[PDB]
Amino acid sequence: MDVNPTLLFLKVPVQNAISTTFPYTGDPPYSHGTGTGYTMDTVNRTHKYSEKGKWTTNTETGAPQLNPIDGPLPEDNEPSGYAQTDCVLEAMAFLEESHPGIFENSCLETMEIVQQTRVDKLTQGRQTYDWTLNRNQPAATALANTIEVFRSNGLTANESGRLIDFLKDVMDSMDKEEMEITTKQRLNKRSYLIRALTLNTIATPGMQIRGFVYFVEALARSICEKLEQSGLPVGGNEKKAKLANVVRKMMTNSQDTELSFTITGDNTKWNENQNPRMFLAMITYITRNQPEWFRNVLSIAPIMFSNKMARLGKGYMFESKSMKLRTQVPAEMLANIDLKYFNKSTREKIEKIRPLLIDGTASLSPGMMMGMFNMLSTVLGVSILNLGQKKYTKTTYWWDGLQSSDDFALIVNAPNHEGIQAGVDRFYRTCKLVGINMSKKKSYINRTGTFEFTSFFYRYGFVANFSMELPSFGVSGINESADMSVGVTVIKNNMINNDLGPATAQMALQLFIKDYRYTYRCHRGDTQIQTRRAFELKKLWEQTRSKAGLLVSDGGPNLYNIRNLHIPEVCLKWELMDEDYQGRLCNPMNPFVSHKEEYDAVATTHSWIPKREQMYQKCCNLFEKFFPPVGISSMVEAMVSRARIDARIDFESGRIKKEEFAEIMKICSTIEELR
Amino acid sequence: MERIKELRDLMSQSRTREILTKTTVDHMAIIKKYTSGRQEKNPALRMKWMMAMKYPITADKRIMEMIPERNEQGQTLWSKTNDAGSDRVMVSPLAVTWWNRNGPTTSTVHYPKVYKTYFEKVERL
Amino acid sequence: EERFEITGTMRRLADQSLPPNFSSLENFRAYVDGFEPNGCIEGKLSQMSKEVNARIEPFLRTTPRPLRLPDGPPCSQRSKFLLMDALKLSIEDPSHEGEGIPLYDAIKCMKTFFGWKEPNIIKPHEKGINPNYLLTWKQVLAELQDIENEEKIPRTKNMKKTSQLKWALGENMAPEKVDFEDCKDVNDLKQYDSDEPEPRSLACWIQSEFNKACELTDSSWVELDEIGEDVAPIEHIASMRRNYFTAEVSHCRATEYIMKGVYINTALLNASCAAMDDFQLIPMISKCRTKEGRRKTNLYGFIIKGRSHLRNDTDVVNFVSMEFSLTDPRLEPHKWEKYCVLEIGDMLLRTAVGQVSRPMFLYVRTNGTSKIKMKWGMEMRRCLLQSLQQIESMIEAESSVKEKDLTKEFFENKSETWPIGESPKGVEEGSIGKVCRTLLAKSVFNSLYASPQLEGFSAESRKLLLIVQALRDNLEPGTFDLEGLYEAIEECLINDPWVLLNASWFNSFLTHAL
Ligand SMILES: [Mg+2]
Repeated sequence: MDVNPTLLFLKVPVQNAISTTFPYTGDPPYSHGTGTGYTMDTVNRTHKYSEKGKWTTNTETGAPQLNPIDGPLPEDNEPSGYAQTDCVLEAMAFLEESHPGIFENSCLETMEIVQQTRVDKLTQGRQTYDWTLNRNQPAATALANTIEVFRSNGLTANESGRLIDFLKDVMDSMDKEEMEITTKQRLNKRSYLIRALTLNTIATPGMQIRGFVYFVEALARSICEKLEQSGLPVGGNEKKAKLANVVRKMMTNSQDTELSFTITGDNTKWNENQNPRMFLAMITYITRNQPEWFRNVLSIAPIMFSNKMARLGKGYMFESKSMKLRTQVPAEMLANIDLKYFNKSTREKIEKIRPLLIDGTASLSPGMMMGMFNMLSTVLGVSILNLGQKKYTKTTYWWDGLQSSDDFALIVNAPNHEGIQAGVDRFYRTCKLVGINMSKKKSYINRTGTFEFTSFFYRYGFVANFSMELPSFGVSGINESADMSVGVTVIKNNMINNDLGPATAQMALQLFIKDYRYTYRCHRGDTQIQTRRAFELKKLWEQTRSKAGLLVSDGGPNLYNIRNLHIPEVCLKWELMDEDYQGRLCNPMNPFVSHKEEYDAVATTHSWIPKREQMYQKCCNLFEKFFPPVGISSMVEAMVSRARIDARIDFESGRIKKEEFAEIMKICSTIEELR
Repeated sequence: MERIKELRDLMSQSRTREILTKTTVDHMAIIKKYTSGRQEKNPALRMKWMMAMKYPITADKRIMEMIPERNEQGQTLWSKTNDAGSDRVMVSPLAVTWWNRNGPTTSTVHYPKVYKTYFEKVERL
Repeated sequence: EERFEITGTMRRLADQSLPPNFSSLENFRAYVDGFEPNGCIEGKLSQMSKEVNARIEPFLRTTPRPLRLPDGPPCSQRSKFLLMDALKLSIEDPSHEGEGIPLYDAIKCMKTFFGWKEPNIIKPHEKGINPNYLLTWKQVLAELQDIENEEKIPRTKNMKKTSQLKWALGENMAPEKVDFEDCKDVNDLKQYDSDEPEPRSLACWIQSEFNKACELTDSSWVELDEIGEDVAPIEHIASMRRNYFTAEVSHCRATEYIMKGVYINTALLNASCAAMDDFQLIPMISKCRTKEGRRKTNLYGFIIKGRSHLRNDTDVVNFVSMEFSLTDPRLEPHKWEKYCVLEIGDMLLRTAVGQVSRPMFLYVRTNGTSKIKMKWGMEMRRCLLQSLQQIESMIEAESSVKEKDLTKEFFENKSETWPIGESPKGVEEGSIGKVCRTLLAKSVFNSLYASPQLEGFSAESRKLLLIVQALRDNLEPGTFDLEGLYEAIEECLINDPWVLLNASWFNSFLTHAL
């Protein structure tokens, strides 16, 4: 008998055991696909979908820039960047009609935000391009570097605190012809501007551009918040509802005759198509009848993205067979380089992009880099779902559904089959007019009752229950006291938010405790396992009357289960503790705590702090010149002692003269007089 | 000739001077160990890495007056080692357990009322 | 009154970042400000080509064809350590419980075997210096006896940097970086040719390897820590699910592979950061309680580590992997492409047929790994969670329809049998226990043979499955570019034996599913 797990689906429906079709559950050990060759394919394909549009030369950048929008309608089904301003605004107009006040009100709440928001906020985030040192770096370090330049150049408004003032400096920085940083390093206005508008490897953006992207997504949030169809930014179980709602809406009205089909949606090349200029058109229509200052700050992000440049990482690696060499050609001089070094597939990719290549960066006016305007792009998506109401269709077919960035789910109703087919086409084509290209490959359609949306698999009213990304249920590496609280908190939170099943949480708890005890050598007192702590913990175990009192870090039993996980361990076991044990555990005269004034922990002896240069390496390398020594002796008097021994052994065997022996003994007494 | 002339150069810089006269040959391996776990950058390992060491935990120097140097089995509980900022010393997790079985007992009647915010989660269950 | 302004360099960008026709942000602003809708969409819909459509090819029981698996020479074993072929020298270590010293655990195991032959090569590595693989094994045996020469016995062993080891670990095979200003013109200098990975055909062994993964052993391979007494009703149901599963998975081979994963990758990472520039010997150890229940240590073989000055998570550690086996490499040589197998001694095996003398082999191969791939192997216990959650999620789901928890029925109805296999007669069902181990093996192999090819095939095939499910639900399923979906699935089927079996498993299902 040959085992084939997939044969389960002969008995179990696929939605029930969909859990078995996710191979990893966790980030795998490769995530390959971010080469220099991969960046140039994004740059090419971004232009290839948008290639009939108007080419302009940028005055400030001096960069070839494609503008596909208000361009020629597609006559094929290939992805089109050719959006239509009149269509977008109309979609956004009919949204504000269908949700009266949505924009005005959402602007009022965002005008509250933009002022109150602090520069502090900008330090939170992933890798960022640091234009100060022309490298990728941590977010907080990239800002410290950027304010250090803005401090050196007359741009001290950032040091007021609020973010809007840091932007005011970023604005004034563009107008300045010189840009100087004491690292003195000098950038002309053109070279500065390239780096201010750079995306570096898909690719992270500069610190200048990031500021504005927040306030836009902030506005895009307040909108999404007010829309039922938007699947962002709502929580775990809160979202499963939205799936139930949209079916229940389209299936209770539906009489005997009226058909209903759900299409499991996924949009193709989402980022490479829809153009920054279109987002500017959206923002300006939302912020009509609003103050100029608010209109402006929000307008800045799309503008920068329409003028942006994509750096091609580092470059390509070469290799000589016979000679046994290898060399790394950078991106900067990949334009001014010979093509006969490269292969057949790589040449064409460089020959296509070279027209766009300006100062070692490729101009990219159309499209975007992944997950940047997630929320705003969702508004646009919803505005097309919005146009499926009986009124806007003006036909016997109508539609509704759910959208979150590129993923969507669409329910089309009509009195007959041809009606459904029509309603689908009308959605598919209305989508093309705003740069949204449904993926024919990825997508499918079936009678309403089953579908997928954001990997929630709906089947006749039930969505399958499994966590799709489990976190490291191991130790957190703070100390005994904290890690327990964190680890137990991490599981509870993964049950309520991430839809983690109980039996799995119990085993998750077991594997944590196992790791916890191994890490901190704090195996239960009654067990026989040997560590350094085994003795101390057993002496405490024997001493202690009520052992259920003892914390896991004191060789106590694990009392946690589903119900407890919210309680801190110290509280949980508080009644069961011996008077003297508790007396010591919490005595804040103890030498381990320091202070005693998102995890909840009582301060005990377990709340301890573990241990935390070119001057350390210099001393260690010189020690190797002496020993290619006694344990208690210091470095200098085990170096000065080895010198006099080699001095008097090389004097006997006759290696150094009387002159070179007297010189060593003289210097060996100058080192001893500094000690 | 060149290596002993170089040692006189490093003892003229008063920062490199105070790493040569303080540090011992035994306590070079202990300085190098925990920097091999900072390359790991994953804190879960960095902890497992440190718990392997004899004395990973830091404490006030008053511990040396409070708990003994060795326990009944003759295990060393702390060491007179150099810590970064001040006159804190290095301590084995044995010492924490030792304290929790032989330490001084203060009266913990105020702890249900100091941590009331925490303790109230138990009352509902 | 807050006032933020666009001027200078920004205004010229603002004016250039508009639709065509508009030469001025203020001009455009005014267009939008005073915009009112005028059936612009309804209009441009009629203007657009009718060739731009989403016509629905209906998915019938006739439309889907079996996936096409590639042709080529048979696929090779690419796992770090041996799986079903692996062999272990075991000691019973009762009195000493808890974390010991691996070096000595190995030597103690080694000393239980008194059958070592003069080692000779049986099936060489076509693309390698085979005499070096033999010298390395002799060096291990040699340097292990040299510890019993040392005045004070060492914690770990560092192999002497011989020619054969320097070779195997790739020492001085990285060429020197030469500034392109200096080697400007070189007449054999081409880029790192990322060649089309030559396609391989699905061999039998991968299925054999997996069949053996689903089997039980005479050894508990996991011992999980305690848990709070059950109180709430959910806690009683939870513990029931867990324990029933934990019971049938306890002794499953897959779980041995999980432990082999953890111990080896753990020991390799600790060495990679401890003895950075030493060629450390790293014994391949696991532990289990016997069927009677005594703590038993196992030695599978050795790994010699290269230089490991690791800065990044991607940075590589070259290692050699000498692993004991009873399996003759001449039976399925296509498997052992990457391996040079020696014949290093004779075992006696007290089987059903009295006792039989068999030869002992040593599957030696060159190999590498990174902090990320080691961590991956160290976190392989998650396979247990992944496996339990699949079982737990099904129960949760099958219970929803009835409204009552089916935890008891599933596990206790010993008549209730799940389809999980095929045989010459046809589709065979098994126990819920067989399903647990089968689902565990899947999670483990998904880890062991983790590839981007798998990621892809998993994601794209999922769609085809869900479509087929809709066809079985009689929900009039329809596709938009079904030929496009197949091309995307088949694009993933190149040479990976695991992804190829999963595709064979699909075709196998798709025939019965209709
Ligand atoms: Mg989808």
